[PDB]
Amino acid sequence: MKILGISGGMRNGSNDGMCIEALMGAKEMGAEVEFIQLQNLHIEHCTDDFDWLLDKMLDADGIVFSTPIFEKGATGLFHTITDRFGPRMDRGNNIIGTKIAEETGGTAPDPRILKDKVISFMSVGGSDWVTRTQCDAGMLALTPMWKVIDNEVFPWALSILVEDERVARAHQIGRNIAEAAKDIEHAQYQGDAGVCPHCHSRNFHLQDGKAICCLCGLEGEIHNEGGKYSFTFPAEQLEHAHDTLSGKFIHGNDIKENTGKKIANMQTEKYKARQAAYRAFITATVPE
Ligand SMILES: Cc1cc2nc3c(=O)[nH]c(=O)nc-3n(C[C@H](O)[C@H](O)[C@H](O)COP(=O)(O)O)c2cc1C
Repeated sequence: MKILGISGGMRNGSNDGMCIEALMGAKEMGAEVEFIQLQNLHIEHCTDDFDWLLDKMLDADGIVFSTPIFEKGATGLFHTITDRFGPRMDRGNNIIGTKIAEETGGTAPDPRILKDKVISFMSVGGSDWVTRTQCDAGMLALTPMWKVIDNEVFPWALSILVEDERVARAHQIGRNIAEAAKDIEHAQYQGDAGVCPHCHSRNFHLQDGKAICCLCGLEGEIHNEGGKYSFTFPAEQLEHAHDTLSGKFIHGNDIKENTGKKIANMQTEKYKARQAAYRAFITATVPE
């Protein structure tokens, strides 16, 4: 079993340490380990070393990703990696694509891409402003439907490398990812049970008559049973959940239909006239 550790913090900072401590626990379980420090990489925003990074992640049986917390969420770079997983790693599209390829004599895309995989996350912050990072982390796994093992948040963690019990927790997380990768099929989630019984998320978008889980997108109802929160949903919503094949197939077909509508709409005179007036009204300002 091959475990990859990734750190999005500063070189030789706390995320590196927690990540490496997780790698140590993974080796204790018998894993070969590798470490990638993202500050050594050049990665552009979704409109360069990304393909290299992706190849490394695809060669790993399990992944431990440690990210700083920026504004109560993961770093911009973590969000960029998530943006850029979209067109290459979506499990629905990759199943569709290799099916069309096999049936039309096309070229079989990369086998590694559809391989099952386990991943764990650690979010390390300076304070208690930490309420969005675990959902950001889940977002990265959601696209390829990698199986999350741990998804841990460390608040008040500037001095975490002298906090022995919290370092021991990174070590255990590394043991977990290693065991999980031994038998990916029977690997089991080890994290907080959360509120969403399906997602494990604690993040919700709330409107009248509809509570939406911010990770998996199930639409249902939030209950306050004396301060304890719970989340229910009609079972049929499971077909639409954003982290299932069924939900991804639906989502992708909606994108295809709506993209087709747009291409045709771009031919209309209404579209062309409005666009021409935008171009004539103003020119974009750029730095000299
Ligand atoms: C721009 C910026 C925003 C940050 N926002 C938060 C935050 O919202 N909550 C929090 O706990 N820490 C925040 N921090 C502190 C970082 O999480 C902290 O510096 C990081 O975990 C250090 O890790 P490193 O040692 O690996 O680099 C922020 C830091 C920076 C630079």
